[PDB]
Amino acid sequence: MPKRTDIKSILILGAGPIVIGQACEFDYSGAQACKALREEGYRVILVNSNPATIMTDPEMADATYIEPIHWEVVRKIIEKERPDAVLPTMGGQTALNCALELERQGVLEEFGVTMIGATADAIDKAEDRRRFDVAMKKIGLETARSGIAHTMEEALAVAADVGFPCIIRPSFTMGGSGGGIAYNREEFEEICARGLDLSPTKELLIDESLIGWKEYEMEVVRDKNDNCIIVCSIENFDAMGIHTGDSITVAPAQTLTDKEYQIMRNASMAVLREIGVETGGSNVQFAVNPKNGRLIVIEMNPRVSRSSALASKATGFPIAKVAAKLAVGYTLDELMNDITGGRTPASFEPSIDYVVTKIPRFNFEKFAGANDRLTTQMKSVGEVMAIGRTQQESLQKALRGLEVGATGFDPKVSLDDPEALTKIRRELKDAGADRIWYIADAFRAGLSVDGVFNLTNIDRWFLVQIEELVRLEEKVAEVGITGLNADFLRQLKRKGFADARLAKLAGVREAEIRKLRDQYDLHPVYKRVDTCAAEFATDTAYMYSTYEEECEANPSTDREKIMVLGGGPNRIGQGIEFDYCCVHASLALREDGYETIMVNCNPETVSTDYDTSDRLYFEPVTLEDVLEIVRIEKPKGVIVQYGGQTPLKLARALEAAGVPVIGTSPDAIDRAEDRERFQHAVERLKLKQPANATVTAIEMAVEKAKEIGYPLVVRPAMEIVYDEADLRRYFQTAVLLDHFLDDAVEVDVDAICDGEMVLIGGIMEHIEQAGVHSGDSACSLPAYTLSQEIQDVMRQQVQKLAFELQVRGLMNVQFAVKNNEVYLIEVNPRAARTVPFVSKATGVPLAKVAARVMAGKSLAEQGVTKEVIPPYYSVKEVVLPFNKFPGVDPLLGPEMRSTGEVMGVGRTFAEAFAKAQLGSNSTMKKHGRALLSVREGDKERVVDLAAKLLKQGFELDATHGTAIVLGEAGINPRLVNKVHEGRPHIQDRIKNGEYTYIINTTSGRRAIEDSRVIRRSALQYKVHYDTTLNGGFATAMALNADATEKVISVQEMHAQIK
Amino acid sequence: IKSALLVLEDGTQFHGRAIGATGSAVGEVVFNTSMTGYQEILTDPSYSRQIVTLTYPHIGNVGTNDADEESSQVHAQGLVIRDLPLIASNFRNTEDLSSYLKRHNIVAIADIDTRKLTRLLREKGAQNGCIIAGDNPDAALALEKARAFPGLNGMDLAKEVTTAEAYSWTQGSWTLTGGLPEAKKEDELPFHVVAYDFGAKRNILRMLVDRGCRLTIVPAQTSAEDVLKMNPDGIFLSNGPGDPAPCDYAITAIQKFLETDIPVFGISLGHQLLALASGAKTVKMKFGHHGGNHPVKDVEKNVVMITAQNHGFAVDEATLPANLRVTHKSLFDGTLQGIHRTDKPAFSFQGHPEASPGPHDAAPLFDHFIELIEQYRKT
Ligand SMILES: Nc1ncnc2c1ncn2[C@@H]1O[C@H](COP(=O)(O)OP(=O)(O)O)[C@@H](O)[C@H]1O
Ligand SMILES: Nc1ncnc2c1ncn2[C@@H]1O[C@H](COP(=O)(O)OP(=O)(O)O)[C@@H](O)[C@H]1O
Ligand SMILES: CC[N+](CC)(CC)CC
Ligand SMILES: NCCC[C@H](N)C(=O)O
Ligand SMILES: [Cl-]
Ligand SMILES: [Cl-]
Ligand SMILES: [Cl-]
Ligand SMILES: [Cl-]
Ligand SMILES: [K+]
Ligand SMILES: [K+]
Ligand SMILES: [K+]
Ligand SMILES: [K+]
Ligand SMILES: [K+]
Ligand SMILES: [K+]
Ligand SMILES: [K+]
Ligand SMILES: [K+]
Ligand SMILES: [Mn+2]
Ligand SMILES: [Mn+2]
Ligand SMILES: [Mn+2]
Repeated sequence: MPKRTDIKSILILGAGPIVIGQACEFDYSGAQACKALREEGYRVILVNSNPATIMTDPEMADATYIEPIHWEVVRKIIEKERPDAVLPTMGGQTALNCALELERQGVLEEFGVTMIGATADAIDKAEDRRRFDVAMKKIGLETARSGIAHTMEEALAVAADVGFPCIIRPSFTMGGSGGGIAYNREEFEEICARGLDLSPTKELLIDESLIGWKEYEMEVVRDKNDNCIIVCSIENFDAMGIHTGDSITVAPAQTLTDKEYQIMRNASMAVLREIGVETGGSNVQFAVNPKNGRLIVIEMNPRVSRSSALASKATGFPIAKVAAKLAVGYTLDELMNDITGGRTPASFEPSIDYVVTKIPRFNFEKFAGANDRLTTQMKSVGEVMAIGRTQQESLQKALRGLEVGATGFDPKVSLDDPEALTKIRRELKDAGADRIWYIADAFRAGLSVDGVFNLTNIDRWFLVQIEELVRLEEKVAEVGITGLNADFLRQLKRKGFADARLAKLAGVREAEIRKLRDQYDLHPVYKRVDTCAAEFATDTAYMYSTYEEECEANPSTDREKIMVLGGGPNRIGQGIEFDYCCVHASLALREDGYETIMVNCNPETVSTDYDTSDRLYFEPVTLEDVLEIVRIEKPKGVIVQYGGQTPLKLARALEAAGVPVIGTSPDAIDRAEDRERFQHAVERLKLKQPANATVTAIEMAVEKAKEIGYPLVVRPAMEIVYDEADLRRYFQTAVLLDHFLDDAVEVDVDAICDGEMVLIGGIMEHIEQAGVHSGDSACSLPAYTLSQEIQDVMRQQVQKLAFELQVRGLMNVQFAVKNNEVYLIEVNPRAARTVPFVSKATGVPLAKVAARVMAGKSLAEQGVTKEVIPPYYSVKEVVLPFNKFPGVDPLLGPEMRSTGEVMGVGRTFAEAFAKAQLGSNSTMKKHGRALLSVREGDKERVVDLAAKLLKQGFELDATHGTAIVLGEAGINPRLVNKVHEGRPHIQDRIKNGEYTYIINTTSGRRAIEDSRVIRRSALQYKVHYDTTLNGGFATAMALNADATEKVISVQEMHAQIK
Repeated sequence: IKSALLVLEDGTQFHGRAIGATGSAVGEVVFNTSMTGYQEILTDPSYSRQIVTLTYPHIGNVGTNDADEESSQVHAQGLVIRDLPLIASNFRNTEDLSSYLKRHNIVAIADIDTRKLTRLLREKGAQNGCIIAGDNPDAALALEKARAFPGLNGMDLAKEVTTAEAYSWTQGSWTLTGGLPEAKKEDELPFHVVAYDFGAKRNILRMLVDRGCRLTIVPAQTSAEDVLKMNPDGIFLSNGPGDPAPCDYAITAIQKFLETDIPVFGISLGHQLLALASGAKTVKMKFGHHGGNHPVKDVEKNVVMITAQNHGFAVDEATLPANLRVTHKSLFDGTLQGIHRTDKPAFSFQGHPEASPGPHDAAPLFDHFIELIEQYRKT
């Protein structure tokens, strides 16, 4: 059967703000679905609180709702758009959970909404761990010995049975959320408490250990005719015990005989059949004992996933698109295979002629007190992917594409370190993020493949390859540049060695190796992705580099080309925002008639979807890889301002190599990026900036400091020193020096300069004061407290800066307003993370406009010359990953730690903030008891916040000093003991659920370290808390609004724009 | 440095490394898309006189083992891969690939641009070639041998791989837990099937046995007469190498069996022989079908099955006599995959229901056979 006709309109549940374990893969999927269903003629309605997604672009769907993803809110959308059906398998766990809640709530029944893709029962079958387990035994599939628990007591008993260490896995969670490995009782209780609370169904599955077994995944697609295919198989590099998401993985599987692979392939199909996924894809995970091939089923995810994205990129088979279609009645045999020119059907199993490698990206450096060992709970914040003709080539390209500074197997320990083997050993035996490099160190240190195996459980098949690469490195080091003949170099290149890695080994510059390649005429060739191992031709240009004979690039001589450089893997601070920009640059220029070439290696993104551009090079974004592309494409221009820091840093070297960089110059970029260069410009501009000073020595610092005045913003990390004694203190632990603008409003300004004029894209006033990173601050567009007069001043300074710095395309300027004076914090001469939010809030596609400007079309020529001020408020709020690393003090500061964000649209500020707060998953309540514990400097404004809470119906508790201050003003909160004061104290009160809200502000290293328990408990016990007075006020205002009262679509919002 | 070189009829040269026996190899060059299963491939008699190229770069990851052999020897004329792994890593491995090739005296080459090779074959069709592995591979020589190759068109290879004398087979399928099971006692098998050995894969036998068949394997040229005398519950037409067309003996015998009511079932080659024997026409494909991901639609039921294919020739669908009904077609190219006699209990399938290697999707083809048999015995 073909498409469904008893369905016209479809609601798609988006995933929400990016968080660890639930990332960009969902925008890629959501967008695929939107696209697919749209092409089929369905009316598409979708909801996604995350503004930095292509799927929320108004032109991608019929009714776009950027609203909090809460069933009450979604009901309003339903009741409001009356969709015939709902597709809940394209939005991660958030979508599955929402779907089931809407279901639970009768909401679906209420409005006659048919669930497509997967049924509620199907979902539950796979999501309820108990149900899943029963299902496997029923199909004769083996599962680990285990037990279900709904309380601690139950938990403990299962443990008593399975023993330690044991695996804890909550029902209705993913990415390992709420789970872990308990090696002891202590760890056991903690993890258990954590998951029971997190589990949407207050249920856990506790299993015996299979740690060290091989880990495998299979991506399956099934149609209503019962047609079923394996789209891809994945073999994990890291063994069972380390979440797939935090593991190095490869495609296709490598160490299974055909016989074992069929058994697994058969099991995978059986599982979908038993679970009930009839129209869609699913991921099925397994454990295999390398010693005997014994197969164990671990889980199944009834939806698209992070693996399905990897899998789609790996094979060229667009899983989510296909799935959306299947959800509407189509069958596989009916759809055509995209990449094969539609020549073949979608009913086939891909075969690939290369090896795909994925490597997770971590950010442990941003979470000091965190446990940095890899486990079953994901901790990674992104991932890179690489394609190579061989595993070695594949692995190495991925290493250089990771954006961690590696050039491949850079050494971590010194050969002369007497303790080296001992350090290596620990790293191996207890994996952390750097395990991979340590594996190579182990080989340099004298450990054997068997020795490494024993500690890591990583299959020898991979280990021997790494070892062989080390040995190759030793030869390079030995023969030096002199030994780098053509044959040898070719050989090294074929194995994935980067010119940079070889340069370090031969003690020369990277450019020297490159040059040598040029001399030898040693350049890579390009192969295309085709889903079929070259069995059929392709009309698509999805390519990867390798060192081989035949090149499949066949670049055009026809079109003028524009290259867009991506940001590689996502990391904190370098999210999807930058990719949204790359995507818009591509869509716009292509629409404009240019031939668009994308350079990126993030498997989770829309930028790496072949549909997004004319040509896609799935390569590491490095000087070496880019120059090779350029070398053969010879583009008209290259865009380096859209991908974040990654391409930004290659700017100079690219130009230096004669690359045609468009938009703001590499020099210009540096003028803004170099503090000094920047200080002059400001100076020349007669602009205000905090007093500063580079201090070399300690004492030079204590004196300079006196000059600057306290407090101080010590940027070498980031810290705020309050006093002389603090200075030395820091120094002890520990250089630019800057007066910290205390009690200031932080403001961000996005703008475009075409050399003729400057367009203000948006003035966003932060809720949190200067001192809390902008990436972690909630913000409002338009400003909610800044005078027009002062904004006008900021507008003029932006212009002054724009023209002086020679900006051409996007720029972002950051200020601090203190005492009616504008101060400059910084200029980011490129696309900033606020660009999507502003575009959404204002209806103007800034990245599309700035990209045209960069390409040559003025703002005047485009008809985009006036700043837009929406008739409603747009509030952006963020989501922080502290819940993933409970050992970290969950407080805000000068360094960014957030992973994502949501947007709230309201008639008023209070209304927008409320929707933003809710969208961010705040557990804020409208009643209860609030705990106030503020710093000296806040003691004064607290009174008012306290009055506000009072008028709302809250009761109040407070600590000593704060109570003292309230009493004096006429407010008598109930006194609470500080942990050291006695009992009960706040921790007890928090642990015992007494509060529904906490406001705790602090100041000073010592005071912070001391108050750490408040924040930590608050987060643990799920109590809403603010760590800024400014945030408290805002929260207070929203108390007056109702986020579920009214909803608006993006199209409506943009229509209201006059 | 142990050089190896492969040269195609067209002059195209691939310089790589020797991973098997020293010497030369001439044959039809084919490409195979199977990501797993290289041993079963190599041991497939249907590969006789063909140089096999695997599209999946790493070949040998799991080593080799005796249960993964589809016949008594290595049938491939030669092997062309992109990369031979440093080690074999599988609990089932008994010997690394290279060692295995050396032992079977197979000329093999590694380290060549297999994708280039594959694209050439696809675009320009199958080509004959020569691989020379030794000290100074002479390219002009290779080119010579390749060119001098006769070709597989009109070449009957079935006669060359067929068993000398008849024999009995009563062994079933391997299991993870039990491995290759002990052969069954004749009394244990309900039916008796007589099987024409046109270069039959062991798994066909194994799987028929699994279904209650006691078998008697016969040379390709065995006479119908001699066959009818055995009182077979069914007749099975095996898979095999070369052109099916030049096999007059078989076609003749097959025709003899069709005048009867005995159930007949052929696989791949046996499928074409049946088709011919029924008056159909066979062709040699541009490059053929070799891989384990090939979509095949059962037109009666309208379902798709992922299959294992190994064929260089096909049965023309436009020439089908009215007594032959079309039961399956390839989804990749619409080519003919199955046929059933409208008047006789005879049918066949172009792919490999026995996989080995490959998806088990088509296994049920056998079932129909059984059914036919059971019902032939009811009489
Ligand atoms: N019995 C077990 N022993 C050891 N590790 C396990 C076991 N079960 C699961 N794991 C590990 O935990 C990870 C997460 O479990 P999974 O069931 O996939 O949870 P989630 O749905 O959160 O991804 C697996 O990828 C695997 O590495
Ligand atoms: N002089 C200062 N006074 C107050 N806050 C400041 C000052 N300098 C920096 N900050 C704070 O630190 C954050 C990060 O500083 P910034 O120079 O923008 O670094 P980054 O390159 O990480 O964006 C700002 O967003 C702001 O809250
Ligand atoms: C991972 C996404 N959440 C659960 C589905 C946790 C933040 C959204 C509430
Ligand atoms: N916009 C940052 C998140 C706010 C968090 N509740 C805090 O106040 O620490
Ligand atoms: Cl979750
Ligand atoms: Cl076991
Ligand atoms: Cl932690
Ligand atoms: Cl080659
Ligand atoms: K309906
Ligand atoms: K699950
Ligand atoms: K079990
Ligand atoms: K793993
Ligand atoms: K997974
Ligand atoms: K701020
Ligand atoms: K910056
Ligand atoms: K070569
Ligand atoms: Mn899961
Ligand atoms: Mn999982
Ligand atoms: Mn900044």
